[PDB]
Amino acid sequence: MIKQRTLKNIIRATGVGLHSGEKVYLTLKPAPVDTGIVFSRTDLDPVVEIPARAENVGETTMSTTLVKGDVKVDTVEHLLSAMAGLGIDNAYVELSASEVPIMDGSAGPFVFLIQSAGLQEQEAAKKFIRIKREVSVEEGDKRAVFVPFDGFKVSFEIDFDHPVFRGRTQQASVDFSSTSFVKEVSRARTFGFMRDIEYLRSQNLALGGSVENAIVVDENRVLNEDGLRYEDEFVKHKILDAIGDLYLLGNSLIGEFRGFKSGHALNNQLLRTLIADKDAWEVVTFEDARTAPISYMRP
Ligand SMILES: C[C@@](CCN1Cc2cc(C#Cc3ccc(CN4CCOCC4)cc3)cn2C1=O)(C(=O)NO)S(C)(=O)=O
Ligand SMILES: [Zn+2]
Repeated sequence: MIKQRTLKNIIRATGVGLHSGEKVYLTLKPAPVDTGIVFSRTDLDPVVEIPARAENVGETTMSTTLVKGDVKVDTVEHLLSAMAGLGIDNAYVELSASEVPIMDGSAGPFVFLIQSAGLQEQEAAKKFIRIKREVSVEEGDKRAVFVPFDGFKVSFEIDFDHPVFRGRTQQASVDFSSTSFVKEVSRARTFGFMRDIEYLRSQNLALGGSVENAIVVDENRVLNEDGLRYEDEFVKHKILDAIGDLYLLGNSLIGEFRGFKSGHALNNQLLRTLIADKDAWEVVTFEDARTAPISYMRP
């Protein structure tokens, strides 16, 4: 059978919150079967546990934030993207502060730390959410859609009227049958525009931000000196963001996501509509790895 996965070993990282600018210790630990991903604020008494689930999403301005009460865990999307892309079902994520560290602004540091520790298959059937019926949400020109698909595929289109964007670099489609999360998406860094970042800075937002954890784009160029990791890094990053947000379902998806200028807010509205639409999805398991439409790397 395809088995639930957790970590083989504890993983530890240090960094800074992109938005808060606070130093944060992150500790990933193994977790039992059917736990899901569960964030823990270890700086609080008592320690507050927030499942990484759609129902615990609060704020979706410039990040995906989980909330229990007024306890926040901010910027969960890049770490959850890493978790989803390596097929982790169960894990405790301990934070010493309200935000997940930004690291290099990608999921690469997280994928590397997790794969360093190794994955452990557990003696329970991995449960997948299969999309049975198309579900789409829209708000103005933004759109996000789940479509039935025998596999896991993510397509994303951005529309910036800007010298850096103008080309085929504005749409990408990744079929995880064909194409490695780790090699093609995981290293895609977050990005912002100089005028929007100056606005945020004026509001004492973006306190952890720099060219070391973000692609900074002005009116005409990428400001970062050392270049892009990918010709289409920007759209790849939005794909990374979508994978992380989608993982708030709590299970790997057998289905296709298509995003047009979608972000955390619309992704969350998509999850909420999917969840509500019980005819559009079913939970499945695979007795036999060989008949599954998804293959995950060896643990
Ligand atoms: C929502 C987004 C973007 C989210 N972002 C990307 C992002 C970058 C940023 C910044 C900054 C900054 C840069 C330079 C400086 C000058 N000094 C500062 C002091 O140290 C030396 C540099 C100060 C601040 C803030 N910021 C942010 O909110 C995402 O990826 N979600 O997961 S997306 C791509 O739109 O979907
Ligand atoms: Zn992001």
